[PDB]
Amino acid sequence: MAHFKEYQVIGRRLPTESVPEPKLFRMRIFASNEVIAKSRYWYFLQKLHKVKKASGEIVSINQINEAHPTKVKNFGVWVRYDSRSGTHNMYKEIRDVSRVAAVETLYQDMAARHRARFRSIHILKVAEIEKTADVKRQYVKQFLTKDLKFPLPHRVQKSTKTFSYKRPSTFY
Amino acid sequence: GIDHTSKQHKRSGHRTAPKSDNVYLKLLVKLYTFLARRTDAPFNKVVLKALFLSKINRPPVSVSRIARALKQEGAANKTVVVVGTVTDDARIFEFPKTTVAALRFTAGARAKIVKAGGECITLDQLAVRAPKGQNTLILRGPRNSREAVRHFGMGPHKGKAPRILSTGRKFERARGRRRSKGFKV
Amino acid sequence: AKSKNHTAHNQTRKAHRNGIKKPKTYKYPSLKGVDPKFRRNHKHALHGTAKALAAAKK
Amino acid sequence: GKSHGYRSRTRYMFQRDFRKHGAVHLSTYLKVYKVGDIVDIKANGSIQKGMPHKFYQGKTGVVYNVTKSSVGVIINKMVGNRYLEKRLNLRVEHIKHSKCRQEFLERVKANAAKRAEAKAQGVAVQLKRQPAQPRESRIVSTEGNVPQTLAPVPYETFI
Amino acid sequence: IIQAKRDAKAAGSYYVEAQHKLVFVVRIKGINKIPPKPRKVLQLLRLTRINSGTFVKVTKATLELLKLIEPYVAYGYPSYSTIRQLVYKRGFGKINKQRVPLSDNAIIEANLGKYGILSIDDLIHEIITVGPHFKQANNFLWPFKLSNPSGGWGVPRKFKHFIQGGSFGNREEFINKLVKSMN
RNA sequence: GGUUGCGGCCAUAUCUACCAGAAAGCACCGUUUCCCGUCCGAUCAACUGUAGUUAAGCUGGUAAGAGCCUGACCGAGUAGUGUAGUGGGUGACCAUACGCGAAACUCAGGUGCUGCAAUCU
RNA sequence: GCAGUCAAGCGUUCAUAGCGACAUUGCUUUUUGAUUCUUCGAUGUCGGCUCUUCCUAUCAUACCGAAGCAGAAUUCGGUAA
RNA sequence: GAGAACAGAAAUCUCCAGUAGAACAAAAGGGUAAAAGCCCCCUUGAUUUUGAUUUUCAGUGUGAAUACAAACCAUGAAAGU
RNA sequence: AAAUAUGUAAGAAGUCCUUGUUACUUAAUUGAACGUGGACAUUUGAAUGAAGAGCUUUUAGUGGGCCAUUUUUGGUAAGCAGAACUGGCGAUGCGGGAUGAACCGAACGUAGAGUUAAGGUGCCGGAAUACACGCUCAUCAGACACCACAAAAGGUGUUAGUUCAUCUAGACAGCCGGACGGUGGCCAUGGAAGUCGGAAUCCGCUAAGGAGUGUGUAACAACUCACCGGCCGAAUGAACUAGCCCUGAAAAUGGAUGGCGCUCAAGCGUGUUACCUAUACUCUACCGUCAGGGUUGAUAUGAUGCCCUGACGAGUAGGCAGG
RNA sequence: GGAAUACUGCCAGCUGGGACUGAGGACUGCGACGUAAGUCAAGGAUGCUGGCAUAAUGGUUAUAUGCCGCCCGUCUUGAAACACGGACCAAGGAGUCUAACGUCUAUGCGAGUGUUUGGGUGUAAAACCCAUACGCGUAAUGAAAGUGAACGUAGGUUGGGG
RNA sequence: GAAAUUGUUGAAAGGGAAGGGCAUUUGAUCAGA
Ligand SMILES: [K+]
Ligand SMILES: [Mg+2]
Ligand SMILES: [Mg+2]
Ligand SMILES: [Mg+2]
Ligand SMILES: [Mg+2]
Ligand SMILES: [Mg+2]
Ligand SMILES: [Mg+2]
Ligand SMILES: [Mg+2]
Ligand SMILES: [Mg+2]
Ligand SMILES: [Mg+2]
Ligand SMILES: [Mg+2]
Ligand SMILES: [Mg+2]
Ligand SMILES: [Mg+2]
Ligand SMILES: [Mg+2]
Ligand SMILES: [Mg+2]
Ligand SMILES: [Mg+2]
Ligand SMILES: [Mg+2]
Ligand SMILES: [Mg+2]
Ligand SMILES: [Mg+2]
Ligand SMILES: [Mg+2]
Ligand SMILES: [Mg+2]
Ligand SMILES: [Mg+2]
Ligand SMILES: [Mg+2]
Ligand SMILES: [Mg+2]
Ligand SMILES: [Mg+2]
Ligand SMILES: [Mg+2]
Ligand SMILES: [Mg+2]
Ligand SMILES: [Mg+2]
Ligand SMILES: [Mg+2]
Ligand SMILES: [Mg+2]
Ligand SMILES: [Mg+2]
Ligand SMILES: [Mg+2]
Ligand SMILES: [Mg+2]
Ligand SMILES: [Mg+2]
Ligand SMILES: [Mg+2]
Ligand SMILES: [Mg+2]
Ligand SMILES: [Mg+2]
Ligand SMILES: [Mg+2]
Ligand SMILES: [Mg+2]
Ligand SMILES: [Mg+2]
Repeated sequence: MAHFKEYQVIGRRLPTESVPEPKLFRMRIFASNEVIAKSRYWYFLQKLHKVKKASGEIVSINQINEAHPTKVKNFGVWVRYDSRSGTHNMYKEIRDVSRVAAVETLYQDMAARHRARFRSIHILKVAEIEKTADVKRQYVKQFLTKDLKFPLPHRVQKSTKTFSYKRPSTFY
Repeated sequence: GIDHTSKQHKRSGHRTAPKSDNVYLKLLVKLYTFLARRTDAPFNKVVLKALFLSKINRPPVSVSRIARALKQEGAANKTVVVVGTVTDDARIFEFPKTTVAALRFTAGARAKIVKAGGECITLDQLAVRAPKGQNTLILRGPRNSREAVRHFGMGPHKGKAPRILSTGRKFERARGRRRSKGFKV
Repeated sequence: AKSKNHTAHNQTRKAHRNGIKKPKTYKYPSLKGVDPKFRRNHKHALHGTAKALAAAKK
Repeated sequence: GKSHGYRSRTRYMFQRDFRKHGAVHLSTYLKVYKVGDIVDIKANGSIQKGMPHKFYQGKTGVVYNVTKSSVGVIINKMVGNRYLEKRLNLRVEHIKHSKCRQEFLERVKANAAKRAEAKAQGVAVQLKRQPAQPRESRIVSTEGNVPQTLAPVPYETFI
Repeated sequence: IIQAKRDAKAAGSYYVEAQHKLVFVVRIKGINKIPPKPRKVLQLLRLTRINSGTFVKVTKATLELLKLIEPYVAYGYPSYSTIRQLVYKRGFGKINKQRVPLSDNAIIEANLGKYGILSIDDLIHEIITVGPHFKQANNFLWPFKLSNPSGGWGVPRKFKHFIQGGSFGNREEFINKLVKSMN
């Protein structure tokens, strides 16, 4: 729904006299802020366990920063989404420097290719593929060849002015 | 836009001056406006309000009513204040000596009070004697005794005096007024 | 020509303009439907209580 | 044509609470009703005399009269834009004592006791009920309770 | 609070901060086409005009009111800075109801001094810490008449929930930024 | 603790199939002059408490018993549903947000409790 | 009224050259209904004659594809008014 | 369901099971099992007086109904009805 | 057996203690009702609000309604006909939806400034030919809810996925070689040899071959394929799923994403900012209305006056007031 | 292991530019600074300066330009309507008066009230004056015959302004 | 000796109506200190 941050959200299923110290369930939620993070936490906990916001509590919320924000990684992403006619599971691969950037790319890509809005997508799993040759999508694999170089043909520079006096060039 | 919780520009619904154009009544209202503003006297405030009242809201107070009010325990020496007309009553035979301040006195009422040995004063004389309404006793006539009142709220099983011009047999007494003709009320 | 038959449309708005009024509770409510035997004896009990309370001022 | 009888549309309302048909138990008749008692009306379909109209099913009122087998109940019926006083003559099988005020009476007694013990022990009253307050801070331990990480489950049909 | 959080983390526990006792609620919806129950709740919270705001002491009885009026209000947890700026700039008191600006501490003392509130900072304190006389101090405060936000609402459409990219509902800590831009 | 008389709640008390029951009580059981009622002293009435019996009633126990009752993060926060959007979808319908929240199912447990009076190994 | 989709069958064999049951999706407003929104201080109410234009769901003419097209004739279909 | 001459599917006699699967004037719904059903006994409360109340409702009328009061009765051992 | 909706209660007309009346009631000063006297005001017993609350009289107009979401009945359906709750229109302008009674936003005294709503920012036209990731090329592209339509069924168009398979012990495609024997397998048939049919789906040689995938004959024959090999050398096949696009897709004057026009968009999905502007919001001024107040202590003539303070201002039918 | 920085939030931190506004009209207040005097940005604009001294500003009017603006009245759920009336203008043109009444208000008198049928009188339809009646009210109720309003401090209880 | 309607003169505007609102240019005209 915006530029994403990843939050660990831990909730409780609030204690009673019968059950003190309940079982402290945790989730990694990609959300643009903490209100949405906690909302998504309760949404998925209600999908998983007999609990709701009114019968539980948020024990903790903590943003998780990328441990290595400046190393390029290949992420495998497993999602579950609703199409116009059904629900489907999908696996994709995204090359980027952080989980939040990978997830933002994934949401953009789901919207672009499957018209799957945010509300229709569940992030099942995001995991860095530590070993290349376990990358199984060609659109990522092509970026892992040795000494990868490519030109950027047909450069289009934007003019600051309405009129130009030169009949410009697209060389690069 | 504002979601008004009440009627906007609603008038208070109370008189702030007499409808009367009596210049003397307006002078009394001026005096008691001054007093009510600058005395902190509940008596002065209620007398100022009473000076605005219409005629049917100022029912006459009879000397009988005054005598009963004075027979009240401890009231025998209080000055009786009637914002309205004091009327005479021949049904009483022993009127007490008292001071009565009233807007108007009937000839017979003034005569009875003075013959009993009291005084009939005006409301400005009352204001001079008791600017805070000391030792006063405000009397009010029987408002809900007007002939018009007995027709108010007419309806089935109300018992409220139909509006009628001629009374007697043949005049609104047969069907709807007895069980032998259809039903009763 | 047929017309509309019935609707409660606007009725609650009309009723709430002057508001639904609670019926002005009173102490000493009327004894209208009360058992006439109880009422007959209550009159005598009250007359006796009044006489006693009057005589009790000596 | 249309049909609005006295017991129209009462088919389920006046039924006998399945496997609770038959004779009315004796506590219903052993109950004692005084003028001023607050009663809930629930018609017993097996007692066709002294039966309330369907409007008064689930209504709560005040006993104003007591007769041989019945009580007079005062209900405030909403008609038009105001309330009208209705006086029903209901047999005791159609009314029960209301517990809408037992909590109030118990609070009254506890409040008197607390006020007495307070003006005997010190100075504090706190006699007004309070709404459920926001929770206070707490420390939640992980000893034996290390957080388990859940993830959304993939779709499947299991049909 | 900071030290308790650090100590719980150092002890391997989680410090669950206390639930918020005070909310600020701003009516973000106009006065047309409001269903009767939300409209009555708005009138009882004194939000009778768009961009009017009030402080609400959080209980069950008031949380169930906020629940009803959620699509018409943005609310959240006000900070001390937000409350202080609200009372300083847009603080008005009810004296013969007379919407009197809180320009001097004498007015606050004359109307709330019987509760121990002698100054505008006494009032702010009784608001931020929900004191024994919060009801009287908050009712003495005239509903705050805020402007539209100065940098916009931050969203293209206001009338979906804050969680769904809109403006209404609980925006818990971002109410401070919204109210600061509205003040 | 058993039993009777009167009971309260009216199955955790009911139903089916077996087994056990000391004391007392209850019961079956014996009789037909009287009161009474019957086609029939079977029921009902009366008399005896004597001739007999725990066979039955009754009480309790047993049963991976039927039913019933209780509870549950069991199913299920599912179905449904209040509120919201210039959400999706041609539509049928659906997703999401803020709330409320079943029934079936599954499992575990249980199988009358008790008031007044009298009486009893 | 016109047109699709599926394809059990017809077509000596062969589902689809040409057809096509049981179903099912549509389109059109040259049928007739349904409605009563406009017109009852009045829009002249059948048909024909005359004349112009428009549509294409094409009868013919042009050029074509298909056939259970040898020729001839015909049939199905495309661009086409 | 199990039995008894004529007598069988239907006659009358007997036992067992039987929560109502019958009956209660009529339409339907509700209600009812030592009864509200069936049979028997006695009866006229289907009476008198004039109020209150509920539904329809304007809180008018009419119809119907509810609970009392004041009498006279019926029934039952009685409470009661 | 919900959700929503709904009755009642949350106190001084209360609670507790004692004891007077009665012709009612009890076996009974038993009880019932009403009292006398005595005790209990910081929270007098939840929350929030309260331009106050209560009460009365008297009259106008109206008594054709319609629309939207949701619930819902009849009907194939309807801009149809009928109900429920709410909100609207009527009775209402204003910004937006080009246009439009009802939709969105917001309701209106006269002005100024600022900020916004909904909606927009290529040009018309105020406002980024903004930024970012993708998708789409339509010889009928598409382009913002109400709303001014399109479906089933299809497409090696293109994109992204799911699952199952083959593959250096050599896969797919391609070219070439083999594709037999028992055997004219059994039955029938007028004839039927793998191939008009029913049934049986065997065995050997086998690297491999179906009692046969098709063409063919009257039956033959003869070609051909499953199946296995030769060549090549790294990937490949099948069935599904759903995005955009295309086919499906035919009407009458010439015409409508509003127009122009737009194709790494000015289209579609999504994300982030900046910006534009309503009679809305904020502040101020002025007009009026209402409310609360001050001021008869004098020269002082407008106390129905003068003055202070706060709030408000839509309007048909209609009422009233001041002119 | 030690930092930095981002992000978010706070400051009764400092400070530059731009726009609109200047209501009020002796003093009174709350403050600030100052040792105190006094001063101040503290209950609303002052100071300095220039040009003009009239069509210059402004008003009015015609026109032009930008954007907007359907024909009123009427019935109607809905009118600019392809609904009706209206070619134009002047003058006329439609809730009146009366008998009897309801509510409310003003006035006079008040258990009474109403002089004006009539009489007297007059400066002559005026004004002024007046007897007896009569009307309404002071008593209701019943079909009627008829009867007819204090147990009491004209009652008790609860609330009740003063 | 009004208006409708009309002549003349003067002024002004005028691509399939005219009229109107806000604002200002221009021309004409004018009060106030
Ligand atoms: K016509
Ligand atoms: Mg009608
Ligand atoms: Mg029920
Ligand atoms: Mg800005
Ligand atoms: Mg917006
Ligand atoms: Mg025997
Ligand atoms: Mg016997
Ligand atoms: Mg035995
Ligand atoms: Mg069992
Ligand atoms: Mg909406
Ligand atoms: Mg119609
Ligand atoms: Mg004509
Ligand atoms: Mg014509
Ligand atoms: Mg064609
Ligand atoms: Mg019986
Ligand atoms: Mg009837
Ligand atoms: Mg009409
Ligand atoms: Mg109308
Ligand atoms: Mg509107
Ligand atoms: Mg449009
Ligand atoms: Mg522009
Ligand atoms: Mg499709
Ligand atoms: Mg052959
Ligand atoms: Mg298309
Ligand atoms: Mg555009
Ligand atoms: Mg986009
Ligand atoms: Mg403005
Ligand atoms: Mg005033
Ligand atoms: Mg107005
Ligand atoms: Mg910063
Ligand atoms: Mg000028
Ligand atoms: Mg226009
Ligand atoms: Mg019409
Ligand atoms: Mg019109
Ligand atoms: Mg038309
Ligand atoms: Mg006409
Ligand atoms: Mg005409
Ligand atoms: Mg005229
Ligand atoms: Mg002349
Ligand atoms: Mg002329």
